[PDB]
Amino acid sequence: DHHMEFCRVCKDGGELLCCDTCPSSYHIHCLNPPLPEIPNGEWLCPRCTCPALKGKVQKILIWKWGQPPSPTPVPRPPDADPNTPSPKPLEGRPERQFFVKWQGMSYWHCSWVSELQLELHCQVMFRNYQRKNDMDEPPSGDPKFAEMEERFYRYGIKPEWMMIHRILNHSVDKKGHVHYLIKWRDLPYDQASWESEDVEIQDYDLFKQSYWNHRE
Ligand SMILES: [Zn+2]
Ligand SMILES: [Zn+2]
Repeated sequence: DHHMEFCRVCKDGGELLCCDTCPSSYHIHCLNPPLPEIPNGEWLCPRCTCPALKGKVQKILIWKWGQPPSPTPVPRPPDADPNTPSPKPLEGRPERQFFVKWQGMSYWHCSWVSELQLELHCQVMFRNYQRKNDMDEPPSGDPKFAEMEERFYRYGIKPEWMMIHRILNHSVDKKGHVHYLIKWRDLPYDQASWESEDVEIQDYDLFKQSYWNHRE
């Protein structure tokens, strides 16, 4: 009935693989990784199989090129010579990866999402980010420090944004786990966020007892 008559990747027409649960259409050679032939039965396009975000995106911090997926293997043609090598597997390509700050979550919960995810679920924010950033080459900007530098700081996070300034309130789960509302250093109060009792925040215990002394 109604599918794109034109590839969602390159915007050309011709032999198109059409999704079974959305209007999208693709060339088999434009998928990542490419396909050697139109499969049979059900096919779900990369957009319908796209994982869901764990929350609302507040800010795109940095991006990097991710690793290409495993190539698509090509069956040997049925009339092949035993000495003929099997066809080269169909090579994929890198996709952009984005390190994001989540709405209502502290910089402890920053995590990576794909370009396909932002394109689907945060397209306004993402199209704004593309406009302000060179998207061809990513920007470049004590055991525990090396672990924090490696995971958070190198990606554009001030250490202070992950240090406690004040604990403002508490809450108890249905399961009895205590949760604390944390004001973070170098960030306004509207960036305070609920954090688990069990997160390994520097001096966590010292701010907990300071909070309860305030209740006295
Ligand atoms: Zn195409
Ligand atoms: Zn689809």
